[PDB]
Amino acid sequence: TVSHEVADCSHLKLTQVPDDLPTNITVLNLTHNQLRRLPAANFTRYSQLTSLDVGFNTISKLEPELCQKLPMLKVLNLQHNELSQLSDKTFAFCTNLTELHLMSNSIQKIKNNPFVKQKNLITLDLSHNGLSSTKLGTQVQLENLQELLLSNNKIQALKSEELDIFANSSLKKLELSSNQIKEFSPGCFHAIGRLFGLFLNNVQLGPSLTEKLCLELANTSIRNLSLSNSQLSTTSNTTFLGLKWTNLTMLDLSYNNLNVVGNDSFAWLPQLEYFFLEYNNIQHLFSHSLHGLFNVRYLNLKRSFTKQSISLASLPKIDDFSFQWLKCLEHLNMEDNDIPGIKSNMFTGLINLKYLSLSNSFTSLRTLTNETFVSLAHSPLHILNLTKNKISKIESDAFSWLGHLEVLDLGLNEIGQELTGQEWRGLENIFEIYLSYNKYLQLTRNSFALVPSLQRLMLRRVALKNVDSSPSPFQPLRNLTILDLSNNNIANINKKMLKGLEKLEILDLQHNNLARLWKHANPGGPIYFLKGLSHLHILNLESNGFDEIPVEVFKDLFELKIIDLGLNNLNTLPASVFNNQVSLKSLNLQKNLITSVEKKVFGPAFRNLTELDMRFNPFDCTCESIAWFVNWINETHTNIPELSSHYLCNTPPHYHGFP
Amino acid sequence: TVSHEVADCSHLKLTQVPDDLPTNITVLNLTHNQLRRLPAANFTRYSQLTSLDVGFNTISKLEPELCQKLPMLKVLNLQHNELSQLSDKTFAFCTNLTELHLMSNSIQKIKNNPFVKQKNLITLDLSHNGLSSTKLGTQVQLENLQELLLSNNKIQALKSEELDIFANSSLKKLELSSNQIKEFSPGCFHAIGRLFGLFLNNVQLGPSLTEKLCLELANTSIRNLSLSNSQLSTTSNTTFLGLKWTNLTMLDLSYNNLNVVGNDSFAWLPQLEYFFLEYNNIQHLFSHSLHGLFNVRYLNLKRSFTKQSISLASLPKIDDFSFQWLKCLEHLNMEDNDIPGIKSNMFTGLINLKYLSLSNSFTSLRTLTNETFVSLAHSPLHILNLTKNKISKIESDAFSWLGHLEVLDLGLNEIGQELTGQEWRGLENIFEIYLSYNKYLQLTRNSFALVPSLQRLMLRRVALKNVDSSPSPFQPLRNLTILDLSNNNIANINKKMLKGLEKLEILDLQHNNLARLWKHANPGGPIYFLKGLSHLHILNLESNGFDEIPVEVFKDLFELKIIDLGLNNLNTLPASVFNNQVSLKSLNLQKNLITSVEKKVFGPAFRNLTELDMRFNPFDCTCESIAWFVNWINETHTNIPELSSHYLCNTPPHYHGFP
RNA sequence: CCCCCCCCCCCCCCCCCCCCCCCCCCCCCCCCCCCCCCCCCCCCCC
Repeated sequence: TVSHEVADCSHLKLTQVPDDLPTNITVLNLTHNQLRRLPAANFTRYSQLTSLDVGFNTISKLEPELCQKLPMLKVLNLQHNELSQLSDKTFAFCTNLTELHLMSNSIQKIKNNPFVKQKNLITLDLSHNGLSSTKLGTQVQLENLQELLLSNNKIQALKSEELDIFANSSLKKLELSSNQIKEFSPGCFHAIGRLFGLFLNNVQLGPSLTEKLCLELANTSIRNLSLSNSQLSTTSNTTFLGLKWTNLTMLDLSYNNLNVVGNDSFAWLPQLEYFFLEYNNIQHLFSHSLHGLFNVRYLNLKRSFTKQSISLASLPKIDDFSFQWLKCLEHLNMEDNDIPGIKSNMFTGLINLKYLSLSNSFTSLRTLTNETFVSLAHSPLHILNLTKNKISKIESDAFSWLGHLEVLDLGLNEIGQELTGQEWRGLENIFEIYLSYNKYLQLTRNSFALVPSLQRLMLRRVALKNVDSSPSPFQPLRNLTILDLSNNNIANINKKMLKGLEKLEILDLQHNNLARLWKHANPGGPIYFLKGLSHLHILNLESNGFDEIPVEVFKDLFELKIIDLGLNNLNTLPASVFNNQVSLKSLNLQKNLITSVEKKVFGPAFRNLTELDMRFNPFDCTCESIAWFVNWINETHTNIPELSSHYLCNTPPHYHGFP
Repeated sequence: TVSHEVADCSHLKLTQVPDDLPTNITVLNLTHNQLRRLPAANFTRYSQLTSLDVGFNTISKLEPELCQKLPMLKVLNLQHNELSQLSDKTFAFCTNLTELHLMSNSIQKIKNNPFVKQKNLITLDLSHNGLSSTKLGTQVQLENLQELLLSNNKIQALKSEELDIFANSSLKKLELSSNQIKEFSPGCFHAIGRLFGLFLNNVQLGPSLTEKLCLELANTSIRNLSLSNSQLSTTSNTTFLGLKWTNLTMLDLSYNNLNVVGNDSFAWLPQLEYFFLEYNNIQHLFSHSLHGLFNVRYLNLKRSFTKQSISLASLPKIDDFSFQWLKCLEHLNMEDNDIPGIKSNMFTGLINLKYLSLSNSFTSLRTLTNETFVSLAHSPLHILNLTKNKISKIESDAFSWLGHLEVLDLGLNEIGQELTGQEWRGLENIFEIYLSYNKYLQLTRNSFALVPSLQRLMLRRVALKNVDSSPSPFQPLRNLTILDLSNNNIANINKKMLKGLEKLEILDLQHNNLARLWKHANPGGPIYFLKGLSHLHILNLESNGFDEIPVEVFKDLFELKIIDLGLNNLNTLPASVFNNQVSLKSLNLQKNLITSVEKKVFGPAFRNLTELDMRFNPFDCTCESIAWFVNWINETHTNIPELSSHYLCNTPPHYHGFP
């Protein structure tokens, strides 16, 4: 049991408490053990404990003397025990506890008054118990109790007198999840002095019982009310009438299989700010369905509509001016839906929208016409997600109405076209554009001429074509910092492609075909496309098939810190190639054909590093090529993973396999 | 001008005849030179010449004294000269010549009698001349002349008196190709004593002029008659009436753009044995169209039918019982056609067929039903070709009627199915089966159980599946000698796949994935699937990705002569692996990772060879690994191509690039 | 004999990620052949 400040005995197969520990220990963890009983005679030495986790054990019963030896104990964790018997003296001397977790204790019934003797308890948990009533005592106690759990119990009814013991208690979290509760008594929730949160998740209520609960919850200080997986199939206008007299701010209806949402149902929630309806089966949405929610600031509709069926083609249709009431909506999630498309008035009325997500939200939004996003003209949208919508074509002025757009994601689509440059018109504040994993893209001389403020440009695995045009397509991108052109099988690159991009920091060119551009036999000479990038930090050149590196390629990367050259065919490197890399930190040369590591080339590179990866290289165990390398390895501070497992010699055969 | 027995001066830019040659030279070749004139005063030394080729020169005129110095001259080759003037004395002293080629001499008119003085001439050529008449003299000469060319001339008519000089001459080949001849005179061909062959290729005759020619050719000893590219658009029953009185055996109508073949047209050729109709545009074939050809032994119909057109879908249709008259047909070529398919009576009546080719002959023969080849039941067919017919499915008993089939070719198709084994039923005499370049094949335990006599089996690039069944699919193939399983990406092979195939000689397994089966870390041990093949001769294992070879793999290949292991990842080979290869002749190890060549492993292999290919290997210039190799290279007889260009050292760097 | 609670260990299935090897298709470049066209120089014939 290793212990420097806290003691851990997780999965150590301990049966009895250890007797050799420092006296000043604060936390004693004995989880996942086989302690049948816990005598208090062995806790004389341990008198400074604050947290005592004895969960996941076979403890049957305890004794009052246990708390005598722990006067400063604050956490008494008894998760998943066999403690099914409680008495007044069980927690008598214990009064400074701030947590008492008793989950899966198989407690049947609270007998008289076990929790009276403590008053500073903050959190109490009784989940996975056999309790059938919520009574926890006779008189009033647990004044400072903030949260209480009763989930996974056998409670069938809630009586007012059962919770009368909390007449002066502020319950910030009252869990009643997974309870077979079907009856509500008048004034049951009014017994609690300060009620802030309810969680009736996985409780089969139904519209009638939900309406009764809403009526019973009227005129209280409730703040959060979650009804997840409540089997709330249908909603009526009077279902949430009782919530009018409250100040509810967060509501949840997730996984309720809500077949139809009623008309003007949520008119009684003027103070609602957070709304959750994900994973539902709404078939039709009415214009006045969302009436009265003019204060919500967060709406979640992930998979909130019914999925398409070939039997009837029942596509969930959203009526026009549906969101005209959500004036204060600022975050809208609508992923994993099957909406037929965007109409001329689908998003009208959203005057505060800031984040709209439509990932996999449409059955087939193949063409982005200039009138597709007309409804978002008055929405100051900043981040728009359109991934996995099977978009195949983008027309001119597609995003003309999104003047405030900053982040645009069009990846994971089938966008196949040529960027004429007018597709991005109207994006005066765009910063990041994602176009990776498309069908095919064809760049022109003015593909990005209308987005001079762009900073990120991801074009990974998009089959780039005509990137070697005489005018560089990235010339207008003066503020570009991150550029990704990987997995495009790029073959020809002009030497002026990256000219003028002094602010470029991360450049990815892995999984391309640029071997010919660096060979000295290339007609016209080697292509030096890595000149002037004084601010380059991360350079990735994996799987480019390079056979030789010209001497003056890295002559300008003074601020380079991470350089990747793995999976190439490098065999020999010219001397004085890493002198300019005075701030290098990580070097990657795995799976190459390097045989000699000399201080002529790797000297300045290995001046001071943090990572080094040259694992799968056929090194040569010779005094003129490996002596300096092993001498540097002997005394250094750089981290070399798998140094003795993969840095192996191949030649000569006398030293074949020798590290 | 190198010369050991004959003299060659081809493209040597010679202007005058050389004067330093052996006297006993027999052949003097001066082709492609710039000899303006050929004086006979320089031929005093050369008196033993037999063949004198002065073709492709600028010779203008000759003198009779030239033949005086060459009494034993037999070939006087004067191809492509400016000799446009002839006289009686030009070929006076020349009498022992057996060949006189005068093509492209720009001869306008034969004046009086230039060919009288010789009588032993055999071959005479006058192609590409400006002759307008066939007169070659006044009296009769050239008694022993066997062939004569008049192609590419300016002849417009053929008169009987023009060829009267051959009253006692046997012309075995009379070329009149590319002649604008439009008039035929009576008795023109009867002047020649023995006429055996005519070649009117590329002569625009037409049906009427063709009929006139046939009438004029009646009652002669003609044997071959070719009318290739004669613009014979249409044929009538009376077109070839005149050929009845002859004994014609070979006829040609190739490239005639024959739109329609007449009914009962060829009834006048009872002795025809060879028939050519390739590259025609026949649209409809009648049942009685081929009547009277009961003696033809070779029919060619390559692209003899019109191609399909989307405008009208005019697929060339063949009437039933079309070939019922060709009783003696033994070789039928019908490639590059667009026949809709095979009917129930397409090939009925062919009782002597031995070779049927249907490569790219059908528009879409997708399914080979059991009734597809019903017409071939009575044909003793031996070789059948069905390549490039886009066959996609084969049913049971497809080849049940082909009991005499020996070679079957089904490659270059889209055959995708699983071989249940009944597809080959009825092939009791099959020897070779070609199935390469199909869509996908799935083998079972009894895929080839009905073909025990098979000897060749090509399955190259067919995407073989389930080849690793517990019963080897090749078990019934006891007589199998050549097996091809390359380019199938085979991954798993059982050790008993080739058990019982002692007669296997050529085995191909290149472009597969068998690296795991030979690694010593493979669960269950390495797979020794090359045991018992004592008669194996050619072994091909290219691009299998092998990393190590178990010692006892080649312990049984005593008769192995050619072994291929290139394009693999071999780095080191265990000692005593090539001892059993006592009859090895060719070793291939190119593009591997071999670094050391030691006599422990390569000793017995290099005992006596003819070829060695270890070019693109990273050798190691060390006294313990390359000294024996270079010593063996210094004194040996094996052919090592590109020894000084690609056998280069890579390590140590002091000897980097040194051969 | 029954219903539950753990700790340890051994298997089965599914999903995700990564590595090795290989095939097919396509892209970039180079080389070797065949055909056609153009241009330049020189030598002849009518």
